[PDB]
Amino acid sequence: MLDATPKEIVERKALRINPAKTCQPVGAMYAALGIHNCLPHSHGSQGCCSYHRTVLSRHFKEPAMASTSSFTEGASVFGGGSNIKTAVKNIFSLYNPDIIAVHTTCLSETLGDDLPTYISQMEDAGSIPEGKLVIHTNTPSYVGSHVTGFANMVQGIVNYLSENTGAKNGKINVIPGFVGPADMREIKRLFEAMDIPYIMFPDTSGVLDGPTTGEYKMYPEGGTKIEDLKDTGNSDLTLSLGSYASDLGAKTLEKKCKVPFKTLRTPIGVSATDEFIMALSEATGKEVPASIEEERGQLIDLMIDAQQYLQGKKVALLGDPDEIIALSKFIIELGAIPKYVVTGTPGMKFQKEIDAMLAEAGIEGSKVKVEGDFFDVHQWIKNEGVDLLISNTYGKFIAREENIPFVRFGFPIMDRYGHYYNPKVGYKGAIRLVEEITNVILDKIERECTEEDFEVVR
Amino acid sequence: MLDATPKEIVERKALRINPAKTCQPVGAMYAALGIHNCLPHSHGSQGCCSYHRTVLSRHFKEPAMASTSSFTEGASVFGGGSNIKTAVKNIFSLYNPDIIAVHTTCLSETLGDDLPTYISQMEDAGSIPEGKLVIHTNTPSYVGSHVTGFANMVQGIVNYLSENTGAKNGKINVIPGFVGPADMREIKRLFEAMDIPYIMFPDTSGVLDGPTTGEYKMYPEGGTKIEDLKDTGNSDLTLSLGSYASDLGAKTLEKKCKVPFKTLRTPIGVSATDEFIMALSEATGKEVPASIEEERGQLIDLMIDAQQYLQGKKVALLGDPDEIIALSKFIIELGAIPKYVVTGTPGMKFQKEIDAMLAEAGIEGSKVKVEGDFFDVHQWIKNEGVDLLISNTYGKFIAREENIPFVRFGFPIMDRYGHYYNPKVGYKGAIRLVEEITNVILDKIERECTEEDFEVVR
Amino acid sequence: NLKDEILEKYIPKTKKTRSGHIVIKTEETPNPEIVANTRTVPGIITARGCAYAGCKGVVMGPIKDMVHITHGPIGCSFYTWGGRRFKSKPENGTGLNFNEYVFSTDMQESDIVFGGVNKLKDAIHEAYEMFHPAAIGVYATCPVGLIGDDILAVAATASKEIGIPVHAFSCEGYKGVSQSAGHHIANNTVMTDIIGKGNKEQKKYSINVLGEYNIGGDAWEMDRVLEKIGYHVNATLTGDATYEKVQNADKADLNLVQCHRSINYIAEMMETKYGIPWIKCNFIGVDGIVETLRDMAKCFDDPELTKRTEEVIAEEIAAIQDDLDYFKEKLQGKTACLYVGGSRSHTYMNMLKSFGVDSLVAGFEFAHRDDYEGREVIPTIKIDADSKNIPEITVTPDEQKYRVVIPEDKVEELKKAGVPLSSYGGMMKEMHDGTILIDDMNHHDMEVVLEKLKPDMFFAGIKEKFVIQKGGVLSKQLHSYDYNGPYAGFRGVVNFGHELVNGIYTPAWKMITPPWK
Amino acid sequence: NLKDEILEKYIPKTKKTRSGHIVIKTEETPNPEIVANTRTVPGIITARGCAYAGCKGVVMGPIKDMVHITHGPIGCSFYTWGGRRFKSKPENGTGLNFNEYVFSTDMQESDIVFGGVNKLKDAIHEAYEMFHPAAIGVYATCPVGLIGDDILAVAATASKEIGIPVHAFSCEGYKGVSQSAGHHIANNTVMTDIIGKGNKEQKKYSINVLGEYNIGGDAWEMDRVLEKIGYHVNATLTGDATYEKVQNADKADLNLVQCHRSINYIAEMMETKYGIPWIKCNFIGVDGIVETLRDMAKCFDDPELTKRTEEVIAEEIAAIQDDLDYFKEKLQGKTACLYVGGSRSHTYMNMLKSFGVDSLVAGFEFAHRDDYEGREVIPTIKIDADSKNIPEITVTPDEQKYRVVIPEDKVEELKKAGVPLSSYGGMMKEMHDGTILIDDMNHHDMEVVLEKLKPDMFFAGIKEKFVIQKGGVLSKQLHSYDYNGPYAGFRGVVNFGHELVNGIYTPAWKMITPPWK
Ligand code: ICS
Ligand code: ICS
Ligand code: CLF
Ligand code: CLF
Ligand SMILES: [Fe+2]
Ligand SMILES: [Fe+2]
Repeated sequence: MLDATPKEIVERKALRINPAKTCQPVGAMYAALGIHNCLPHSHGSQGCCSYHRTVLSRHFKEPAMASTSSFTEGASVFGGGSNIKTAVKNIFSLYNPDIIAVHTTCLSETLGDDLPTYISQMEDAGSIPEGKLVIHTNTPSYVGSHVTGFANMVQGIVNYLSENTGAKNGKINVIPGFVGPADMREIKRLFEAMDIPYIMFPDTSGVLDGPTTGEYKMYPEGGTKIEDLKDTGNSDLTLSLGSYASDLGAKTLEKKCKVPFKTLRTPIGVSATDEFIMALSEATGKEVPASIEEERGQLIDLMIDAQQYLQGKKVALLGDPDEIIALSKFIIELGAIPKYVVTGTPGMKFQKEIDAMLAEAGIEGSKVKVEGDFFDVHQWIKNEGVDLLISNTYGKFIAREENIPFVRFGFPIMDRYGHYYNPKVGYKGAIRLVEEITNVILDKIERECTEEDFEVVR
Repeated sequence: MLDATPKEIVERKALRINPAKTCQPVGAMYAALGIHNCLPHSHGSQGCCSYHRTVLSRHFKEPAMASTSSFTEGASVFGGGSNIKTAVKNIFSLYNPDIIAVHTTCLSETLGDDLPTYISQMEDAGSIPEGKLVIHTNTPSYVGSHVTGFANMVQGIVNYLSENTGAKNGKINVIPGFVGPADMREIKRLFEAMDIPYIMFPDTSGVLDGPTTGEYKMYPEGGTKIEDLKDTGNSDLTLSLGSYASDLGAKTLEKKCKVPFKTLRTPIGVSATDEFIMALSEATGKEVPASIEEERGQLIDLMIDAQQYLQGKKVALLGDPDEIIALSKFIIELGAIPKYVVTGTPGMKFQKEIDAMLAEAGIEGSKVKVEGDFFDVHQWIKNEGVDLLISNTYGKFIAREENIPFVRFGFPIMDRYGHYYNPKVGYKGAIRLVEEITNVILDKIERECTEEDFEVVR
Repeated sequence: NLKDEILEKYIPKTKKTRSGHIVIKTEETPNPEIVANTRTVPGIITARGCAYAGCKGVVMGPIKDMVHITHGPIGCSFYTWGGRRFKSKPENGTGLNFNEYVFSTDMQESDIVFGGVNKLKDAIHEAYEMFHPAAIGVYATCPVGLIGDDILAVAATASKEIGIPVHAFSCEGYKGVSQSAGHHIANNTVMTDIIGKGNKEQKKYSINVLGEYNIGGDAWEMDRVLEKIGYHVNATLTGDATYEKVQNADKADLNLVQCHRSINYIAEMMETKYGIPWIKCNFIGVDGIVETLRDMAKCFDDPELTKRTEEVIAEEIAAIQDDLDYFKEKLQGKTACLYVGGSRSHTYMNMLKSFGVDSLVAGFEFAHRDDYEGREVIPTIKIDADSKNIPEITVTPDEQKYRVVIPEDKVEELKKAGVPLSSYGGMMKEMHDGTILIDDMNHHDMEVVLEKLKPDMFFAGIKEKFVIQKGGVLSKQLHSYDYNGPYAGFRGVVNFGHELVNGIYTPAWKMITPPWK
Repeated sequence: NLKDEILEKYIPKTKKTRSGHIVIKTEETPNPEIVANTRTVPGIITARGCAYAGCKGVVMGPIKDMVHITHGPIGCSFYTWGGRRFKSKPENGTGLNFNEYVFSTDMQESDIVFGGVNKLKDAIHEAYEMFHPAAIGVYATCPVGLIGDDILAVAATASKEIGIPVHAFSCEGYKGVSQSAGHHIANNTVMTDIIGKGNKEQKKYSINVLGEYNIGGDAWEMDRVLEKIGYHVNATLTGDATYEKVQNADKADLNLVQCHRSINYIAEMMETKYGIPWIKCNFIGVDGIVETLRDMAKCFDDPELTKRTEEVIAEEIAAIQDDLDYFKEKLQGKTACLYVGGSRSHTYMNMLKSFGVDSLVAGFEFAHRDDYEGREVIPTIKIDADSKNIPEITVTPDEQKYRVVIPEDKVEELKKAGVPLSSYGGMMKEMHDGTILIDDMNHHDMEVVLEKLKPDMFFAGIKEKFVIQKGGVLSKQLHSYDYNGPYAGFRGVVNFGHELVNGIYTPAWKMITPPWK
């Protein structure tokens, strides 16, 4: 498998192979699905919308609705303004969302389409019904990644909606970053356990992890409500979880509405979850309840009980930056070694944060790469093997070819069922991770050992 | 592996091989650890106590405290009266439990030791300090199984503690059966989501799934409090979950205190969890909240989304009767086939209930055996294969030898970490089971398929 | 009626354009005119894709020993990484196979602003030096023409330097109105620059299967039956294809055309250029398969081949008859709707009806009028502005290679006999009376159909599957086959039937309503 | 001091009895008398097991081609199903191996009331007919003697009918005071009914390893080294043993005694009956291994063997010296306590000290005064009421087979040169001054030790491990080796060290306190 990948490495400066990222717009689509009664809209040629909808369905085994401007070759000449105006008329008439959240594609960005102008023209022409909203962000696919697209859509939501009206709400805003609906639910459960009122946005819980009730609902029950999105300008503080996904929105909200913010790691593992709980306690004066303390103590109990199978284990990780930073720290906290650590998403922060934690733990000889891909990681593994691979679904080819215990993590996971109900964040999520890691490690040991070395107890 | 097990089956009437049960006392020990500040006490030779404590620690990766009468050849001639009186004096002075819960062994049962006499003699002599309690049950290992022992200890608790004092508490008693602490937690969570006051007993949550805090506490935070055990006599109703483990206790409490009871299946899968929720609703008038209905809908959604991997799959199941009855029904609900279904625990009910659900689904050709063992199931598998094996740790040998996707379930699981944090009951536990079952089926498919049949999406 | 109920909610301008896309075929009007292959209405929630999907993702990508480089930002590459299930194996156990990789130039802002031709050149050389493939393909995406990149010239320069073929495809996503434009763009370059460049000797009883992409092993299943009868399968365009097998596509006596939409250009051009005739191939469902094998035998007109064809048919059907009987027992009386791309909405129909399943509505994303009605209408088809800039290629007889395969007496004789040589009817002309057809079906249309007809099952793709199933209706996928297959061939019928019965009889469908409601 | 702090909370009756079980080694009394091998105090929370564990679970179970039938209710069998990690492989790749099974008569109420002998008879025949083992063992459990079952007679009747040996063991759980009684019961039958029944020819340089059970592969690691030097390992009692190897244990020139407690009976009886001398061996820790190998070479007194011994010791030590340095760097200065059954507390000591770790407190569950103080004290020991009824067997020299292996004058010279021939010294001798021994240590005792001494680590078993670790102190298992191994031999030192360093430097130990406290 992957027979064409050589052990001997030659420098690739141009040919990208098996990428560890995708483009902006799906990130913006995912963020928009975290608004209640929102129809995401793709302003470009319709191939984009189809593909972006499709990956969301493959990951969540759920519907993922979105509309498109359906550019033709004529837009390449007269721009996409007439297309989007026509789309809005059809959207509100056929599908009646409360809000259309527009993002762009490499096509409309290359063309220099002017969405603020088109949007004000529709407002003037009366195509946006009373009570309805149209918002936008710009999501050039040749910049950044899907994580950047999420970040941009969050900034769009604050640019159009957040307002400081003077009426304080007593709440803390939380922008959870480019995490799944189960993660969103676990973050909300922690706020609720601390007794801390909040507004989370975006929030895809109850949108992309919902029930089958026998009736299809185009706009599912979940999503942050428009009125709460407006009310984010009246909050005391914004917690931005994961700098890549969430800081741009948090900073924009600070400039627009004077709401201060605090940036925190995605809460994966012990120290990152600890920092999130502490920030909640410090910002509100609220004590940490016994239930949360008990969960942390169960994690610690588990980390110690299972320690022998984790100490010194070499791990290859690939994924999105906020999640791989936090997960790499957790790997270190488990006693294991982040050996190869890669993101497809550009940016200095990943390099600095990973290098720093590795040096703090005394770990030498790891390879860390920004804008690396799955072909890089495979070549590195061929030169020096690892004990564990953690990545999205595309890691499975490496896992089989090299016989490496494999944990699916991040986006997209398209080949297992129910993962979107399992948190990876918090003490609870950390427990699930340690169970998965130890399970795949022990499964391999027990499949491959000689019969005389087979064991009842482990 | 298991090379001595032949395909050709010869009737075995006397030689038991690789049993699908263990003896009563550990079940009573487990029940006793579900009482706060209780020290379980093994009235017999000390080999029993050491073995029983050991299996609990191997399953839970936790401490499991118990004392013993430490019979010698002297007790075999004169009985164990002097041993248990000496034990009780040392226990209260050194270890200061609030209650000693005594069970017996095959040795003290064969000898006919008279525990009620020794206990009254101890009271008379002042060996039991005021405010402290000593209770007992009889647990002959040559009768039934560990499930029976649990059932007997629950009866002992009722016999000694439960009192109708005329002050109605407005509570429902729930006896959760021979299930793990995560299951107890999930059952409590559901009572609490429905807003129904309750008393659960026994309850090993916070006893065998506890945190590491850096201080060892001989008596963990959890366990049903003695004052609440007394108060079970003032309740409105008892729900007996799983007839084998729980009915004896529920019926005893009906005779002693006039608390009526209702028997329910262990709440595993759709119909059994539904029956439990409906019993709670019908008993109290309380509506089922949206949170529970959503969880149910997510389970249904998962069952439908994953259906192709489940339909028609042949499953071999071995375990304890209450759990295997409910799980076999869930397997049918998933569209799969309980092909070989075995318990080591004697009794007619299992045979009737499994036969009845198979008939109802139109399934012919399954083998169902009461007092069967793992050697039986292995021989059946050599004659006609299965697609899935579900059992405790000891199924791992059959799983490897016959290359069968394997799900660890029930007691004891001694070779993985953190399973005691994972419910198998309720809609949440059902989702976990589906994930595990589909994961192991897909893991095999993807390990064994030809390279050209390897897939990104599943 | 259904057409009026579907049209009701559309605003007037949309109502007027959409009405022609919905037709009810009947007793009196057997081949009603449909409007097809026009632009998608903005904001209507279409399932259509782009020209790049059609060229790179569909036609070209299955060529397993050619490195396919996407010239674009990363998404266009990422979204073609294994989602379409064309299966490949290393030829002779040893040849190159790139199915598990995707390749691109990963365009950045500096490429958009200053052009991407230098990065493309470097990527082509890197791919050549690392992989030494049989050929390299370069595929345009949305920005490529706009930023001024001349990929044709970059490819030609690179090919001259590295010494293997480099093929450029101008399949920018906005071209045309759907995946269909991409098929056309691919066919042009395959015909002109690949087909006919080989020098293998032609074997006896040589056929090609055109428009067949080996989704979930379909082509291997067809080949198993064809080889057993005695045919030599010269080339399959392009499922499990080597570049060299495509180069030798002219070394055959008969072209079988499975997907008419995607491959008809090459079928017509190979007939003009080489004289190789073609027939419509319908390898899905017993009736389709049998009729295809019988038509092929008539074309070769060989007594022993004809006899073997009947022996093979009888044994394949006998081996599955008990399964076929079971599917009919379990499914008869149920109703279906189908929604495919440009062909499968039609090719699966003989098969549901065999099981006793009645198909009420058939939708298509992007088929043309010639797919719905027939190829007689091509001269009556108005070229529209959005697809007029797709180049039309003209070929002439190759003086050296042209041959009369089936002389004119025999062609007439065969046509009389019911063998449609080098011609094709349509989904409509073979559908029962009453069938409703919807071109470019959208979410709104689908949901009206579901609420009004209440079908037991609605076949579609991944974007619709879960929408349909949230409503308690089974939706099996007709593109990905729900990660199974083959669905083609005799064994295909069995796999399809077994998965369908399993779907319908999943117990959870009856457990949706909780007992407290 | 620590002894008084341990004793304080005990009630007067218990304090007076426990006091003698705790002693401190000092300069003025290097070898203090201890009270050992007495009944467990009821209710005190002991780690001790029963005589059935010592007989079936420990000594006999590892014989891999004998079917071991527990005659009892099911738990006695269930609890001996793979918890003790004696490793076995099929002899020469083909022989029988029952390691993965447990066998029982699964006694029911009817067996208790009416006797179990008919079910036992039937189980023996079923085992024989299904498995055709080398031999069958029948093991008593708590009820057996009391319900009147004469297993000795059932065994003998069965053996004559089936034609293979059947050995009965009256190891009812309440016999003796601990696992130790069970060792004795096993050794009696092994000596009288198995050893010496074979007829294989003796090889040159033949040794047995006695009281070694191949936990986690320990025996295979010692065999690797011994075979490289040139010894023939005739038998290991009983790790990875076949029944026939035990039958031929008399075909050796020297018995190595690893576990004195469990196997001393057979060592002494083999010396009496056959003339085979024994030496204490310790294959745990570099120092023990090296002294054992040097002692063995002095016994055989052969220039080639003596030279190979040094060559192999140098080569094995050089290969692991980098690791040994590492362990000492990472661990020196730390303190430990050790609590094992009857032997490992002693054998692992040379090892922790080599790493710079100071052992403060040691104990045995069930060792006798000989194990603590040396066998020199055996004249002073008198058996109490609770162990009196374990049969004491006498052997006489076998007139045909007895030989003088090492002449008496050579025996005298070896003893003067420090070789421990047919002699044993005790854990106390090589423990340093100031350190404490606790016999039958209980939970109360262990907790005082932990609170007062704050050791960095406390080695014990499964029942204590999580108790110790919940208090933030590392507890590695010295019975099961935490599912690793070997811990014996040269490779064993590296495995042990690696796991120990890994345990100490696990990051979570420092994360126990949450940041809000
Ligand atoms: S090429 Fe076409 S949409 Fe004819 S673009 Fe599409 S692998 Fe469909 S109905 Mo996916 S005209 Fe093939 C098709 Fe049919 S990708 Fe496949 S299933 S038979
Ligand atoms: S036999 Fe004994 S308790 Fe000497 S009963 Fe016990 S496999 Fe221990 S300290 Mo478990 S006298 Fe062996 C023993 Fe030592 S089971 Fe093992 S580790 S060296
Ligand atoms: S219609 Fe155009 S050719 Fe077709 S698939 Fe779309 S871009 Fe590509 Fe898009 S997915 Fe992202 S936003 Fe551009 S990089 Fe590509
Ligand atoms: S001290 Fe030893 S282990 Fe105990 S019984 Fe006695 S021989 Fe056996 Fe057996 S079945 Fe269960 S585990 Fe006991 S209560 Fe009886
Ligand atoms: Fe779903
Ligand atoms: Fe634990």
